[PDB]
Amino acid sequence: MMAIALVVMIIYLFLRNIPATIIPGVAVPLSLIGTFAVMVFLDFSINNLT
Amino acid sequence: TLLLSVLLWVFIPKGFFPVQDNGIIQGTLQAPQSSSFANMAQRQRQVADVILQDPAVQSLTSFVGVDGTNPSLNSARLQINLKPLDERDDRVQKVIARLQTAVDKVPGVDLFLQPTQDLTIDTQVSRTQYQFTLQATSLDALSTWVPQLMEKLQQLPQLSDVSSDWQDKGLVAYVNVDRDSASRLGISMADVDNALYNAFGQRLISTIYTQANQYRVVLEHNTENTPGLAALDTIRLTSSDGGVVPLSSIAKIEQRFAPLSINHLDQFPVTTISFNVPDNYSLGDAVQAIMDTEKTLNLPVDITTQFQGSTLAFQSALGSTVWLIVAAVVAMYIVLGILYESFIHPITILSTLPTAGVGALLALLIAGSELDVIAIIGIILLIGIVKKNAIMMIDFALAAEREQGMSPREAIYQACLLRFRPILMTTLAALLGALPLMLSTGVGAELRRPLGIGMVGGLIVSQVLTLFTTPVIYLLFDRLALWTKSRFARHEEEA
Amino acid sequence: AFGQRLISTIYTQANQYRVVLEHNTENTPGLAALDTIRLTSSDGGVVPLS
Amino acid sequence: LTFSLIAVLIPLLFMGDIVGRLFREFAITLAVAILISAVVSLTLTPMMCA
Amino acid sequence: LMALTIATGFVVDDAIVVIENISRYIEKGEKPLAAALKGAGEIGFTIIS
Amino acid sequence: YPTIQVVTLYPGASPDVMTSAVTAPLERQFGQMSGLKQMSSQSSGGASVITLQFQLTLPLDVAEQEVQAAINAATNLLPSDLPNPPVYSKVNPADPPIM
Amino acid sequence: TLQFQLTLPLDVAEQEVQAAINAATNLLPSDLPNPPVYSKVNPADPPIMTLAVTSTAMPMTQVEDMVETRVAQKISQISGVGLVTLSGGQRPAVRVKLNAQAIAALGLTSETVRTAITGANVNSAKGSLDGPSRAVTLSANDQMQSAEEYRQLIIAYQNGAPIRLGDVATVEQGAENSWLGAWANKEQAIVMNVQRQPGANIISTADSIRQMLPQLTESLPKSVKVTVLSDRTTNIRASVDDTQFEL
Repeated sequence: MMAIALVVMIIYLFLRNIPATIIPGVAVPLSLIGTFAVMVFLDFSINNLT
Repeated sequence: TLLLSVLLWVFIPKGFFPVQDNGIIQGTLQAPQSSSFANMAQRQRQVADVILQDPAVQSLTSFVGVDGTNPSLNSARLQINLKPLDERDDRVQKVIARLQTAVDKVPGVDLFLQPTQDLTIDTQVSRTQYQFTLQATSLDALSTWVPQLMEKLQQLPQLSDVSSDWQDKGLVAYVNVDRDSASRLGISMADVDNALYNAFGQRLISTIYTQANQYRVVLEHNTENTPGLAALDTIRLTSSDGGVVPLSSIAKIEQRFAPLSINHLDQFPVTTISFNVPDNYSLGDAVQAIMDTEKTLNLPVDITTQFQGSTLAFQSALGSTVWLIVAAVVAMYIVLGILYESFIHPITILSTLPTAGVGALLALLIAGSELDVIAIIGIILLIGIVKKNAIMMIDFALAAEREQGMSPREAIYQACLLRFRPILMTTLAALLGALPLMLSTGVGAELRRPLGIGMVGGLIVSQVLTLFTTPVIYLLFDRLALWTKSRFARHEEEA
Repeated sequence: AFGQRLISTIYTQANQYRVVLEHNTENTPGLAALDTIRLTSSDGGVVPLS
Repeated sequence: LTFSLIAVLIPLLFMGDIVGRLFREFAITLAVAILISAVVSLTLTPMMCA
Repeated sequence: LMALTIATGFVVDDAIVVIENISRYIEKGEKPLAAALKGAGEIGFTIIS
Repeated sequence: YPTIQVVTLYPGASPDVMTSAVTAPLERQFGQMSGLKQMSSQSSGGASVITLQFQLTLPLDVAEQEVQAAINAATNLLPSDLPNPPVYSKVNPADPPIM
Repeated sequence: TLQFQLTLPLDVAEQEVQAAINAATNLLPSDLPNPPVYSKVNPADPPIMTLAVTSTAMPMTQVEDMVETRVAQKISQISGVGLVTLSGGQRPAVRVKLNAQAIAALGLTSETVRTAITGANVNSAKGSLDGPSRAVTLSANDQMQSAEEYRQLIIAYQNGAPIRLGDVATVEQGAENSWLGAWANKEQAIVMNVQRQPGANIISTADSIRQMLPQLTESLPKSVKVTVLSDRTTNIRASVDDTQFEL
């Protein structure tokens, strides 16, 4: 969460684009949370290594 | 960069897996050979009174006796626990040091703490830093030659704290029934064995059946009334004449020495030897010291050796590494040639990979971090990011060269000028991504703390070399491509 | 008597040997070896198989 | 870059032994994360930014 | 073993047919790259057939 | 890893008689079974646990079948005063407890 | 010999044969020396390579003991061995020879010597001691290994004269079954056969046992010479290299 928050803040400060600020805070959690969907067919278990 | 890559790869200390502080410590308690249940129990009670006094420890778990885990009657295994992260004040090293110097003061006791780990590969739990096995052919010969390897192998400076799980000073009582004297009263060896077993054998004979459970009936003899080995001759044995015949008239009693445990390897008697290597010597010095000792002792020709653990893991890693690197480099050459449809462009991309290795190895040597296989993976990811930004600049360089047709030097100039901002956003993203691993101070941090420093060193070294070397070396590779085109023309002309 | 019967066991340090019972046939050749076997009796004597 | 990046992980997942098995999960987890991120980048961001 | 021994001819036949088309477009004397491209285009359907 | 632990507790028996009457028969019975790469035994007073580590190619089910077959075939030679028959365990030392 | 339908997997058939052999155990005769064991071997499977061991000046019983203690197990230790069948097993054992006339003269039956021998060697639990100071384990010389102690046992009594096993019967080291044996060409020997493992390379395994062939010969006593008589890797090599040359 702090990695995403810092990324969003630095993008907003650097490129001064509010649209460029809305994209990451939703895309990155969407990709990371939605990542396991393909993992279902693999049937691996989240662990310390994961 | 290439030469220092080889030099540092040889110079950096390596590691197999790292140690972790989850909060439990497993220790083993050792007791003299003549130990019994009362003595071992009272000693456990005294230690439990001593270890619990420490503020960092919160509970004890200890079970002794004959089971599938404990090794002997006098040998006790302890499972110590600690408070979680937010309440105690010191880490695993200092807490275990305080625990070890706390019990040493206690008389008559000795306890071997080894901090337990999470991922275990060895089938046994080690006691000291290293352990190995010695294989022989017979119990008696290896038993009689056990003292030689304690009294002659202990004095090598490279080899310290020599110890083995086998102890051959155990007290055993022997009864010698006379074969000729037994035939006079009509008693056989079977009667003697049955009498001794049902006298002092804790024999289970009868069964109790209940509504739902099943209890057992056990036979035991009293020893309180008559202390000492004088309890053995009070047992009687039946006779054909009908009377009772004492064991004194048909047998004699002797005391001898037998081992408390027999351990076997490959259908031959074996010893497991564990010890500590001095930090001033490496495992190579230790194993060569074992070599000259086993050569000098003039051991029986039926004494061989076998080792396990770090040596096998490191040999397997060495066997796998060269083939892994060769196959990987071939794979990158193939895919990059597919992406660029050229011969020397992938070599231009492949030439920037080793630069990150120098930074990673320099950082890990400076950071004093163990080079576990996780560190090797981190170096691999560093090289991957380096090749990622390298491709980022080269793609636009080639696109500009093919579109504008401008000379290559101004082409790479324009490509670098239009792609510089991507370089710093990527670098900042990598720096913020590696920042948590640098300041990781929580649970499991031993498995992420060195990675941050390694990645940060790899990244800053890689960008410092990239931003100032890539364009001109790419122009030099284009000049070499022109010379190879000259070579193609020649090989088509005079060949 | 003539069964090559395996009756007793021998226990050693690592191996396990067996004890086997057999009768001699060299002294008395032919089927006349069969009637030399004795059998116990309630009266206590030996009674021939004949 | 998506195709070229997997070339690093293409050989790693095929090493055997305990180290190979325990890094197999890491390798394919990274690969699936990269592929899903690529798909999200080429699908969602063009529309949000259009 | 015997499967591979017999399949040697089957494997060589594909090289035979591609060299056949290329030799066809080489003997008459057409432009090299154009002849190879046109031959591959015209007989690519036959080989897959 | 393919590793089978079998336990045989028999009270009162001295370590040497435990080694002679318990470990030797099953050790000879287990040794002839395929897939065995190395074996080690922890024989003490009244206890006999057997450590078998197999090759990486052996599936766990087939190894359980062989250990069951061996423990059944060696039953006659075992001492007749065993309180419980010996039972196998599909437990590797790498597996930790839950709680 | 049981031949099943084509649809039965081998594992399930092994489960049924194990279950049947367990369920029929009670009805089996009670004097069986070994319980019956199943074999997952089809007649189509050929052996990998056969080894035969012979000797010149040392009795065959100790030759067989020596070979199945060190030679057979180390060779079988590596992969590539399905089942080593030591054909013609002259397994070592202890034999007792009964004189009919002598024992019949004294009026004693074979039941008496049977009871004496049964009651002689019994190695059972003897237990241990517990006390306030020291603990010990009880062990007695109730176990005899060689033949002299079996010979010295007293097995009958008759007017004061001690009647032993030696003075009325003969005992000598020999084989467990006199009807098992193997012959190698012109001399006598012991032969063992090595089966195969599915999915295993044969040439490499044969090269491995060839590599440990000399290590055992130096380890074997000087009077023992081991030899090989049959194999199939040579025909496999001939087939593959002939195919290569032809192509």
